[PDB]
Amino acid sequence: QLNPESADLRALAKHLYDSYIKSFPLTKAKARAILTGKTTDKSPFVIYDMNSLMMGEDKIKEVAIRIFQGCQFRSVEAVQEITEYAKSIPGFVNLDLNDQVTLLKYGVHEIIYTMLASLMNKDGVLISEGQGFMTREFLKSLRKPFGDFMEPKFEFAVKFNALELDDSDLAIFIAVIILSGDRPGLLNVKPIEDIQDNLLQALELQLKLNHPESSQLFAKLLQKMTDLRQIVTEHVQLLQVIKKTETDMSLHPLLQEIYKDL
Amino acid sequence: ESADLRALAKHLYDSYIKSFPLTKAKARAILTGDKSPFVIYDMNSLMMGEDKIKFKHITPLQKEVAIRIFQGCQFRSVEAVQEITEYAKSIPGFVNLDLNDQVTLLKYGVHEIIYTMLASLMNKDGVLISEGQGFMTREFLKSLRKPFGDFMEPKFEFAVKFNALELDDSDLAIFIAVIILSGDRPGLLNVKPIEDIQDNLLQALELQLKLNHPESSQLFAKLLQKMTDLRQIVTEHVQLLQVIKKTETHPLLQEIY
Ligand SMILES: NCCc1c[nH]c2ccc(O)cc12
Ligand SMILES: NCCc1c[nH]c2ccc(O)cc12
Ligand SMILES: NCCc1c[nH]c2ccc(O)cc12
Repeated sequence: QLNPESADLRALAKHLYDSYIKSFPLTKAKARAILTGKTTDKSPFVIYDMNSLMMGEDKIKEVAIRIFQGCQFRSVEAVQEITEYAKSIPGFVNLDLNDQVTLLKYGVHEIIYTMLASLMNKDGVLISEGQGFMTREFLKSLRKPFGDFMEPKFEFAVKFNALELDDSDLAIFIAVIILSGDRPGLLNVKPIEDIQDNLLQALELQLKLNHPESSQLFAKLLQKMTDLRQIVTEHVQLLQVIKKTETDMSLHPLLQEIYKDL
Repeated sequence: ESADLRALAKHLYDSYIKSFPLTKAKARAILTGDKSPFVIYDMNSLMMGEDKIKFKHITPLQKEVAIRIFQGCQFRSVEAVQEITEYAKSIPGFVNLDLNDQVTLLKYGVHEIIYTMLASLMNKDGVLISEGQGFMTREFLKSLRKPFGDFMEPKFEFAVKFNALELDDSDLAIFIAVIILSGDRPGLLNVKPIEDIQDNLLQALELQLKLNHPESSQLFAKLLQKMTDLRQIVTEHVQLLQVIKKTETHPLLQEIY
């Protein structure tokens, strides 16, 4: 059975999950409870058109740009959460300050789209802490540029959600992503790889124990990292376009600094 | 079980040795230590290299070096494709798949495999060309004009990082098969058998790296992560290709590529 070595890995899995719950208000378990009608109290208001969109603010706490900006500042909130979660990853705060920054700079968006999948199903995405639900079709009819921002996310979410991962799995996977090491401009790579090595090891045991009958889930989850990269890139390229077409629209500095050379 | 896996690994390795002339073991021998390859470090080196080792299979197409070099890479990649295609057919289950899916897997998998194996022929200083009879330097490749100078550079960066895993032919053989059986290629008609085979290949690769590298921790994970680098190198490559269509200003030859 489990021995000294694996015992440490389990403790690490437990630690990360505990921190995950403490850093992210809307977990996948809650998102799913809300989406699957496991309630009467958790049911969200649905926005599927301008009609409902209007009453949206009248139900939950340029429309195309309005929505974009909302989602734009939502990312900023997420960065704040992910950053707080990173600090809890053993060894992360002990790394060179500059590396901590590049790791966050390049890891944040891949994490945002990973977790955003938790709030999606083929028809839409939860919003405003789960009080609302904006349909995929509405978002796709937005307007020439903006109508294309979310489709890639939905595409990924459908595939990713197929893995049926839960919060305890994600917490470790999210940690692995932050501690990459192949990130552009890392001053010290070895210490970072040593940590990711331990996290990868922890994730592997977690998926084994948590998904016994799921053959090679580990390899399958790791490969998803390529889909995330493409999502990030398309998104960035899309911003560049909006930046030129919408000269009056402003971008949050935190997000602006992250996009720099992404 | 664990036996069926070792058998699969051995099978793939044997098949790999028969389909690929220049193996990594050979390539490494040459790159390190009796008959030094002809080195091409500049214009004159190249000039002599053409009538020397006689990799005059590409050049014969009756000027400019950057263009003749790029075109040469093309002639070689086309040979690679046939070699990969042969190898693919040895992968248990591959031929029993829908015919269109087989073509689809090959169509989208050869580029990723080409760069993977290309790493076997490179080091931080250069790449082995024409069956290893040559060695074109990394600096001479950058010194090339227009976007031609930035074509191989990306591959070199990949190679340097990829080679650090110190995989050998028996490891690469399985890895390459895993790449081919990717059930996320667009247009596939029946993803199930494909994923079933890859799952089986992944299990084979995992055990292989466990026995072949008891020393390297989570090697399996690191190799899988490289599949990301490959996709990026491939998409990035396709970009220089479109951009290449602005250096033009045979019809049957163009058809071949
Ligand atoms: N990077 C902007 C995409 C994004 C991140 N988090 C989100 C939440 C809701 C939404 O509609 C969109 C988003
Ligand atoms: N499930 C990860 C996304 C997430 C975490 N906390 C949140 C709070 C509000 C929200 O809309 C979304 C989130
Ligand atoms: N054999 C390494 C592939 C390659 C890159 N550039 C080349 C130029 C000529 C040639 O024969 C081959 C190549």
